[PDB]
Amino acid sequence: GPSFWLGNETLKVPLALFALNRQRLCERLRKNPAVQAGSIVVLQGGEETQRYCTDTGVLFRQESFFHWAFGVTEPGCYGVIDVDTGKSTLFVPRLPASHATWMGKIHSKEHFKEKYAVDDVQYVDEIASVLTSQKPSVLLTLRGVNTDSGSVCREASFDGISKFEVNNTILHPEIVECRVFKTDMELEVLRYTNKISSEAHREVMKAVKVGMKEYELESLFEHYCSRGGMRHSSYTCICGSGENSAVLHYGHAGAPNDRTIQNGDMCLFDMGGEYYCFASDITCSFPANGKFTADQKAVYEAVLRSSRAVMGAMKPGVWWPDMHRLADRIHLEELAHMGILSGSVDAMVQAHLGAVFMPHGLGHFLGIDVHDVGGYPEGVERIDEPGLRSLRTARHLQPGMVLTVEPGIYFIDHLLDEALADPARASFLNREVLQRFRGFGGVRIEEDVVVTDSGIELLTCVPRTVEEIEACMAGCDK
Amino acid sequence: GPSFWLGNETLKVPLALFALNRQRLCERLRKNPAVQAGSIVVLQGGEETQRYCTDTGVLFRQESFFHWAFGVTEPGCYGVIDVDTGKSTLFVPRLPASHATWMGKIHSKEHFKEKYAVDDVQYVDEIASVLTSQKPSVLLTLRGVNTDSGSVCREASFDGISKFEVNNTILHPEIVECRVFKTDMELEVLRYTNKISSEAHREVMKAVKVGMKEYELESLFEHYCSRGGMRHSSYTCICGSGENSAVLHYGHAGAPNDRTIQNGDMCLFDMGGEYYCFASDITCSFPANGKFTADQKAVYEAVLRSSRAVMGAMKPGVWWPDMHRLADRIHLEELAHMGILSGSVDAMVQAHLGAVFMPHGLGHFLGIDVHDVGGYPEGVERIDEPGLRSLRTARHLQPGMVLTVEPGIYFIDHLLDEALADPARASFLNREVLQRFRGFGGVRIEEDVVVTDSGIELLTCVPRTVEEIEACMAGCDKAF
Ligand code: PRO
Ligand code: PRO
Ligand SMILES: [Cl-]
Ligand SMILES: [Mn+2]
Ligand SMILES: [Mn+2]
Ligand SMILES: [Mn+2]
Ligand SMILES: [Mn+2]
Ligand code: NA
Ligand code: NA
Ligand SMILES: [O-]
Ligand SMILES: [O-]
Repeated sequence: GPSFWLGNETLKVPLALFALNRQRLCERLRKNPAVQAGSIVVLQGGEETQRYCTDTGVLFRQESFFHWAFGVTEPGCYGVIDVDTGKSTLFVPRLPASHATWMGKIHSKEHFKEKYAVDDVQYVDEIASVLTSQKPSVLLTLRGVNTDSGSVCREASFDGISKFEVNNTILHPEIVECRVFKTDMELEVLRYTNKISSEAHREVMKAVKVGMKEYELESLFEHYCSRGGMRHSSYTCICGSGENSAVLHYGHAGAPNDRTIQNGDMCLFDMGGEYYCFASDITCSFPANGKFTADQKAVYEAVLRSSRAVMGAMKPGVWWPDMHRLADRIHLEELAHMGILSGSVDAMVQAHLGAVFMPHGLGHFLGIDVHDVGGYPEGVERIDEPGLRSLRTARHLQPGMVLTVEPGIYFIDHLLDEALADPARASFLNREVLQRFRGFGGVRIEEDVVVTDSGIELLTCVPRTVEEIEACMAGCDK
Repeated sequence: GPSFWLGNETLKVPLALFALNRQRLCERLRKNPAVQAGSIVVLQGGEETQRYCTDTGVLFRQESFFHWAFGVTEPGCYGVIDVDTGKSTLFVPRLPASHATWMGKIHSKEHFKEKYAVDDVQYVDEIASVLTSQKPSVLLTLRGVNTDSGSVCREASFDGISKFEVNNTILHPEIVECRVFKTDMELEVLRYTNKISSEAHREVMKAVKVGMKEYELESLFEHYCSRGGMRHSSYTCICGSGENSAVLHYGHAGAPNDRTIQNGDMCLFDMGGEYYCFASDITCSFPANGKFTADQKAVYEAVLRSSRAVMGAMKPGVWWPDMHRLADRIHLEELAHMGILSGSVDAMVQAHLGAVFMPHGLGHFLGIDVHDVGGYPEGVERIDEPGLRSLRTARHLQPGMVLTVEPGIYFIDHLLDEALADPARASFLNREVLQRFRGFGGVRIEEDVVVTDSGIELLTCVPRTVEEIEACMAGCDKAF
């Protein structure tokens, strides 16, 4: 069948990928006792937007659930799926003649049917008439809460929908659950996004020089990715140098990658391109001047140790919060070896000291969204403890899940000062040694992995050992 | 005073630029007989957004009026200006402690006061109390219609605003009129955006090779611009090759710069970086293989002729629609000299034949928005004729306006076929020559210019003659 392709060496993505997702969704819905015979899933695609009140167009990126189900890149569409038969219908805008002048060819409905390999295509203005003819029992629409943003998903609406029976509770948990488990076709796309993003990270490590602005490396990364067919990034590039490497989502408008990289700084670059709305998320940490100091090597190798320990322990049935605590324990052991900490590591763990150094979650589901859906389905509770409460899932691992593994150690003044004021934590901290690390920034090492039947598959391929990184930055051939 | 600067060779932009805009707005409002003593301008800044229901953040770019007045890059702010005194107060978010971990330093109010050179800084949740204490007569808020999008500007609102008298009609036309006329400080920024975008266009012409995808050149352009501190483009890059060069806003999600460039194609690349929310908009047209054919040279030089004629005629007092008609006439003359058209050019103009080949407006105001505000203030009407109806302004030129000059000639099948079906237009077209230009695409030559006291200043600096373009594509130093 047809494939999405941007030519050159970009990945050909079969539209069969989305057909399989529709089939999988129907199979889940058919097993749901609340689902009535003759139900139709109704999804509404994203629409074109502009900046504020201006006519400045924003490049359109499809809504993630709609993309998962249909792979459609055009704005203004709807898509429906008959649950009992799996039959798919795409609804496309009926365009005015002037579109031909300003926007491009006015494709026929048959063109879209062949392009997307759906069973039928109709115009958007006919959706009520078409659905009416199908005599559905109920329309299943999308409404639920995203557990990372707290936002409510926007349910489909069209002129005349009030004449139908509509259910907006059944679908969301079911389609979320399908998205949690990646098909082999989806994994192929995630291997490509990781390949290109990994290559771009390597080019960035080779290019970094003292005196550059952080945004120069954002620029280079996005150039490499967009040359590889990625018009979008998965999230705003985080290019933190020096003390900014301790700022977890650095790079947003309020802190816009505008610092000059100085000799002796650590760099923490968290960047990932997006291909056909599939994410990647990779973090590389390294010295700006290409040579780890003793202190930098010690912190860096501590995070390398926890990274490797977590990846090695991951397999079906492992509880993700246990991986987070494993990383905590390793960091505390290493910080104790360094002399930053003293005492019983068991006692440090009881006092939640790990969270002073890693305040974020160990890692998260990744897919069509970088912080992918389904981390906290009904029955899965957030753990109300430092560090763990920031975990984006408390689930047990199963084959087909895709996770980031991103331990880090940071020296964050307000967390350190808090710990130093607390007699339950202060006795573990050696102020005279810690002082040397004030302003160090931080290290994060982030890999993307897939859970397999017996372990994991690593998607990411960047230099990771101190020797590998220094060789890469020194411009060595291999 | 303080400046916005992204280091290296980027432009230092004094925050005095925005103080001058606030002063100009106050001066204009003080002269407005309907403005009450003790009025305060109240603007609401943009807020950060995410993709749909996800937590995927969208890089925040400030709302344009708020930017014009304050230059503030942070989301979630408000800004007020006392009309009678000119005193400015910025309201910033009161951030949670966790911001320090995830987002960065929690800057003090004094930090923002020094950064933006405003008179006072307060937290946003205190806006009702602060304004109550100042005892304003009226709050002047922003509401009006953008004449390019048809959208209504978002009026400021805050909890407790219902306790104040609010006027939402006075401000919009006045602040729009201030934006229409660029200060010398604003022109410095527009010169920088044009410099970097021009250089990026030159790099693209030097790099293009037959066999590339259009999006590879979009990628190169944005790389050059972002290396120069332009994190955003002014609009989505239009990289049309072959027949796609006849599609005016090609490059959007539905037609995403995904064609392979072929030998013999013309390229039409309309791209412009944005620096600190100031736009650029430049179009370069050239042969993909670096050598104009005779047919390509003829079409290209027709548009070069109208470009230069319009630039030569522009000065204060000139009616912009007259410039559009001048370009139409030149295109028709040259298409006749090429043998594509025959008969009386005067008759062709009466039949609106120019619009078949240039269906869009000659050019538009440019500023903080690429299609800048104020093209159609009250009393200025849109002309209901082919081509002219797409003009984004029907104003007379005055010093300080910034305009694009962007004539083009395209071979658009449904427009050509309409003309051939119309007895009033069909006889002018010579099908035996025209057939050769089906699928040609088109040529557009777009310069950014400033209206001066007596003429124009050209901002754009790219190769324009056939000889200059072929030299650029052959890798010649720009000085040559
Ligand atoms: O937001 C998160 O979960 C991870 C933590 C480090 C940056 N991204
Ligand atoms: O929208 C406009 O007015 C111009 C016409 C060509 C592309 N941009
Ligand atoms: Cl013809
Ligand atoms: Mn990351
Ligand atoms: Mn991540
Ligand atoms: Mn343009
Ligand atoms: Mn333009
Ligand atoms: Na293992
Ligand atoms: Na070239
Ligand atoms: O991350
Ligand atoms: O343009």
